This record gives sequence, structure tokens and C-alpha cells, in this order.
Amino acid sequence: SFSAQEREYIRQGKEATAVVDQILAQEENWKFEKNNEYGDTVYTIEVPFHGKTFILKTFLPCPAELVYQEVILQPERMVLWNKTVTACQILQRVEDNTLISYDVSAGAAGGVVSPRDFVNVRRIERRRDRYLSSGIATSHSAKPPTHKYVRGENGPGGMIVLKSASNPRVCTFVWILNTDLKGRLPRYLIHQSLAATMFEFAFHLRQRISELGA
Repeated sequence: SFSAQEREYIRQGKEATAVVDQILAQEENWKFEKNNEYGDTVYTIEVPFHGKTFILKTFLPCPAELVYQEVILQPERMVLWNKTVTACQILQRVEDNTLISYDVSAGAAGGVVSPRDFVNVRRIERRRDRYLSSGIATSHSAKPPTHKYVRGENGPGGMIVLKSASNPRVCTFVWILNTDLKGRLPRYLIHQSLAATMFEFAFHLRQRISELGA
């Protein structure tokens, strides 16, 4: 038993997950975009309806299970160490695998790209060799857009932790990000701000993992 609205949220989470699996199977076709001194690499891939999608890939010196807990399962707690986001509230839960959240991004690009708020549905799956949280924009009557923030809108994307088949003390983290921030800044500037936000995110994750092992 689920209302028609809860079934629509469940379908949206499953459709986002199908796109994420598709992007992950097209790894050989990712286009290198940028990397940094820590070896964090950002790629892009052109996806059928949502367009250009960014992908951060970073290896982490800890077991998959741990990242899964800090990033994929404690979304509300992430706000404390993940400085690229200033708020996260779960508005509603459907079954055990799908959640509807409200999220506010921190200002970015040295203040050139202002904060955005978002309403997302996301779909957590624990598999044999990986853990995923896939999502996409949705609507929720408790969080209509307001004058306080531009209401950004995520296309399909998510965060994935890939278990290492050869060394269980390490894992690989992948963030697939497709978002429309709206407004009128030129697209190249938004893109540079997204890449930069992904490296800051990796920098906070790495930091969080280190304090959690000391």
C-alpha cells in the first residue's frame, strides 16, 4: 500500500538509479575534465536528456562500509563536515530505500555562484560490490520555491562507493552530478564552479575519514 504520490517517488528513485548504473557502465567513455594535486579526477559525459553530467572519482584509504555510513546513510550528519552544503533535512521517507530531502548548497566560486536550495528524491541500494544513493529533483509541497534562494534542480546523479575486490582497507568514491542552477551566469562559469565544488567536497571527505581513523 502506497499513495499515488509515494509510487511516483519510488519510480523516480528507480529511474535515477538506472541512469547512474548506465553512466557507471560507460566509464571508458568518460571525458577527462580536470584533476588536482590529490589525484581527484573530474570527468564529464553527455547524457540523453539531462545533458552534460560531471563525475568525481576519488580513491579513499578506508573500507567501503565506512564511506557508506558517513556519506550515503547519514545525509543529515554530513552537514557538519561537508562545508559545500549548509543544510539537509529529510522531509519524508517511503519504504526503507527511498527518501525525499531538502538541501541548501553553500555559496560557491568565491561568491560568484550564489547558494541554491533543492528538493530531491533518493534511492539507496546496497549491492554485492557497491553502495549507491541515486537521486533526481522532485516536488514536495512542504518545500515550494521561495524568494530566499534560487531553486536549483538536479538531473539524475548520485554518490557511489565501490568496494575493492583486492584490498578491503581501501575503496573508490564516485559522485555523479548533473544539475541546473538556473539564473543567468554563463554555463562555462557554472561548470568551473561545479568542478571546484567537487574538489572541495573530496577535500572534506578525506578530512572526515582521517579524523575517523584517529
